[PDB]
Amino acid sequence: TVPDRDNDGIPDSLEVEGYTVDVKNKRTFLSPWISNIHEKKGLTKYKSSPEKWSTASDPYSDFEKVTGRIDKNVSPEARHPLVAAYPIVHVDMENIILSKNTISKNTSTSRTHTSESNSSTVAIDHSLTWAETMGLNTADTARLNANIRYVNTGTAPIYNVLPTTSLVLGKNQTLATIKAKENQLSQILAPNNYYPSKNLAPIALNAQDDFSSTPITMNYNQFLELEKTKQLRLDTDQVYGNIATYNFENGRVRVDTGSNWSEVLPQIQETTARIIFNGKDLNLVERRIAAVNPSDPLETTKPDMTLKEALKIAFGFNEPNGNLQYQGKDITEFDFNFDQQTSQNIKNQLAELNATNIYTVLDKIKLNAKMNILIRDKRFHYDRNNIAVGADESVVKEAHREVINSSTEGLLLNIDKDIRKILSGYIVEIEDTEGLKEVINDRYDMLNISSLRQDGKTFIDFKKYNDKLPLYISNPNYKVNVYAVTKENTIINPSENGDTSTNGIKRILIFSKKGYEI
Amino acid sequence: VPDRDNDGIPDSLEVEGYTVDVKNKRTFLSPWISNIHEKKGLTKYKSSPEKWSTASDPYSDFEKVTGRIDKNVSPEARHPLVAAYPIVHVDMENIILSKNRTISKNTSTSRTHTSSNSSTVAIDHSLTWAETMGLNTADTARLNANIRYVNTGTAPIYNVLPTTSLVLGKNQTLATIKAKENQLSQILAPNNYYPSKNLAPIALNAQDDFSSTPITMNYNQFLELEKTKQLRLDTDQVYGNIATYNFENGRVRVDTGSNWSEVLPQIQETTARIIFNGKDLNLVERRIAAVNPSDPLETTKPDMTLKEALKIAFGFNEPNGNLQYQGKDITEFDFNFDQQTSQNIKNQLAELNATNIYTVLDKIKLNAKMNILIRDKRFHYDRNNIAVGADESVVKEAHREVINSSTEGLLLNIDKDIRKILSGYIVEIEDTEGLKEVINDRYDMLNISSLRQDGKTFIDFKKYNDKLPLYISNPNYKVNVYAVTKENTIINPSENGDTSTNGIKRILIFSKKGYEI
Ligand SMILES: [Ca+2]
Ligand SMILES: [Ca+2]
Ligand SMILES: [Ca+2]
Ligand SMILES: [Ca+2]
Repeated sequence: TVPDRDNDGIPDSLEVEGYTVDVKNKRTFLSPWISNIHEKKGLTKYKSSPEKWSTASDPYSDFEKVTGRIDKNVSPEARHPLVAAYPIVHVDMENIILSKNTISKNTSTSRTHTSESNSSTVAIDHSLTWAETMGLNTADTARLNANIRYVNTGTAPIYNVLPTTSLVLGKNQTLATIKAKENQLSQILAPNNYYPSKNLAPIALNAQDDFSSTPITMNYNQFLELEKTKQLRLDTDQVYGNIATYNFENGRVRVDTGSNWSEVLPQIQETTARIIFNGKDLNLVERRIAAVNPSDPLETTKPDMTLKEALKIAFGFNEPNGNLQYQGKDITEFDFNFDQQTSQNIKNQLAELNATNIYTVLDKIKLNAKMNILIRDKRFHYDRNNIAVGADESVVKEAHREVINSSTEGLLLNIDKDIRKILSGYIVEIEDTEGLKEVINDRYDMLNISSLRQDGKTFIDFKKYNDKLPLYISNPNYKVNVYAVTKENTIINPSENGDTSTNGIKRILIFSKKGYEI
Repeated sequence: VPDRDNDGIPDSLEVEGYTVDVKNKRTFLSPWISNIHEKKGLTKYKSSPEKWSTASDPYSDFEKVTGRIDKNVSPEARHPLVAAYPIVHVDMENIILSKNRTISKNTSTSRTHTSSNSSTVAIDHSLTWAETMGLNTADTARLNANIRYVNTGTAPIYNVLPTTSLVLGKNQTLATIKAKENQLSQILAPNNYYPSKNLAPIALNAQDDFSSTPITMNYNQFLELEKTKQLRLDTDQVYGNIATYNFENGRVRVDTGSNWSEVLPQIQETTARIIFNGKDLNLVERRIAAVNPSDPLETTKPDMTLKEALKIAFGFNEPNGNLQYQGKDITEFDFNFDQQTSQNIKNQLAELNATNIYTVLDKIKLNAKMNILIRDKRFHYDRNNIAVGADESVVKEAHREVINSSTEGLLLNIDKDIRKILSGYIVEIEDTEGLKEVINDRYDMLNISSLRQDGKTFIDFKKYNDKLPLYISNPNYKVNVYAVTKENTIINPSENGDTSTNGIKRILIFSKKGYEI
């Protein structure tokens, strides 16, 4: 006799008005919101669409979510019916091995995003000719082998199936594509996880795998483009598999063949506001929240969502002092970016709000469906793929204030883990009492001089590239300078005319002490 | 309560007028109330009480207006009188040529429509082809291009992908691309590209779908191609199965019972078709449910006037009771009809005793199978109804916004859509008496206008100079910039051996003295 239009578990009125799940005597109770009681217990005030089995358009009912009768791998924040539960899989390549039909360097992959499937970008180690180390003429062709592992940075787990990925050497130069492995992993890939696990062995990338008798080649021009722009791109799709559903009778999560991720994903993308936020580790985290779509009755059945409330339920912002903030960071320490559509909309709101600064009317900005929003730490500069590649000199400098130990063999400093993410290496030089300068590790591939102690502190080794001897300063009246190189300022390859000196580098003074001071 | 077509909405509501409205937070299918629904900015819906889908498409009248539908269906197809279906054509980004010393040029494609979906690519003419490749009378060139699929319709295709053949000349077919079956686990929604514009395109290698035989091209053929520098891409309508809405949990699952190849024919026989190039200058095709007198079941559909169609199919509105599209009055557009449709409207214009269709617009009845072509009057078009040029005044006005000018070039703010009928610019310097020294004086040295990431056009002088700024012997010498419309651009050397820009139709776009810059 109770109204349950969408036929989940929650009665209409409850969803529209506000509700919450509460355990009393070891038993759960789906109660309506009661400020007296539920506010003190610190439960969450949920609210969903009485006409949508899943407000977020995902394979989990608003009931299964809030109630916990769901696959335990669905991310916490996505237990809220306004937060979408779907997977986000991209490929992480750890290192490459090059050779002619040899060399090997480490590679850092980071997930990317541009204003327009999940794509990741690989950065190959430029520090310590490639063409020489291998013996390459304009007639030879190089082969490619790399180690990779799939990464789920979403809010839902995938099971039976694994995505298709392609390795791209430019704008479209596809070197090899990894087939959509049918069911070669009954093992699960859950949110914030690597397959294969970190403690296990990586996946070997050896050939465009439709016929294992054909390696990944790369003619001399291709190879050179790779050397020129030490970087590959991994474009992964959304060919995830079946969804694991909860059986109300025995509570078993089994991989249902009826529910498939490709039946759902399209709907999610069309009825949610996408927000990407790099507050945790400068990594781009993407979340989707359910927003009203004015021209859609069914989507107007969804609760009204404000930008401020989205940030709280999606990424974890809170107001300890009435002031909104992440982890000790006021919302002002971040930067909002929108596509044209959202841009105009937000502007039209700020218009009808008579407000000039969006940071004040944050709880008054309405999120619609299909909105794309980008929040990123205001301290850093960002590239094409929205990756932290630098910062202001006042920032980078300040990041090296704590000088633990000064030595003629190196420096021991305590550096923010945030800042050290944007540094490419260090440059050491000697400055005579009057004018004379002279770089020691004077190579683009020899900035590789900083080691990270597992006790938080960073160590800068001077004598690394200086023939294993400390600084022989025959005159204790000179200066010892240590500059820093940001990813954006760094050179990864000799210029047009094979120049390999720091002479052409933008550096930031970090440490400048005379000889009698060390 | 009657409901013959059995689609949730009752007979009377559909016949007389209804609207879906959200109350507290629930959808209510309400009978249209003149006063209280109008103020709320709601739309007055009508449909056929005897058609589960008035438009004949695979979505019920009820599903459409209630929002209980694959959210990938176009908004205007949310209205029961606007057909929801896919429109797939192939767009080629660039090709490269060689012999079984390789010319790699960029291409531009436009979906065409003359009196199955088809497009037309144009190969870049800007820097001999037959000589750059040592091609002999008994040689053969191989074709290698990059393409993606475009959905310009109002509904998504899912599993399947259309058969499509590349063609040189009138019927010289160089290659045909298979109709991949269920290999496409991705989605092609309306107004989208496949694959996305941040993933590599699709490769055009083999001439057939199985044999590893490259796309070949004999000598005479390669010449023909060099002479016209354009190819045709014909695509069929073999789309996949259809995504259906499950009321039980709201899941959109691809139904293997319902297939677009069973629906399209119906839509095509029960709708009036309107092509309108207003938005972006491209050919946008829409279908509206129109009455078919000979057909009872079809007479069951709401009467449709031309004026109303434009309102619900494209976005036309009446600010001052005057029909218009985003500022441009309805009078600024062409009306073209196939011989059938023409006669019909000529009749109605007699029974109304009017000679100007622009007046009696709201009294013009649309029937099923009508074909209408509405294009912006300001632009010049070709045989395929593609925007190929403009009136000088329009072209000039589009450049009248100079953000900056110097000796290196111009930084203008040109309409991103207008700049689709300009192949390039001719730069020249003028003597105080009248000498004319053209800087980039070659037919294939016109591509000096790039586009910045902030959407501002920049014309580069240093490009086809000596990579040096523009030097002027006298601050009184005028600096001229001309625009070259597609219709007026040359893609090959002239009769003699002339590659100069002398006989090119140029529109003046800039002309400030040396000291006025
Ligand atoms: Ca319910
Ligand atoms: Ca619900
Ligand atoms: Ca009915
Ligand atoms: Ca009906």
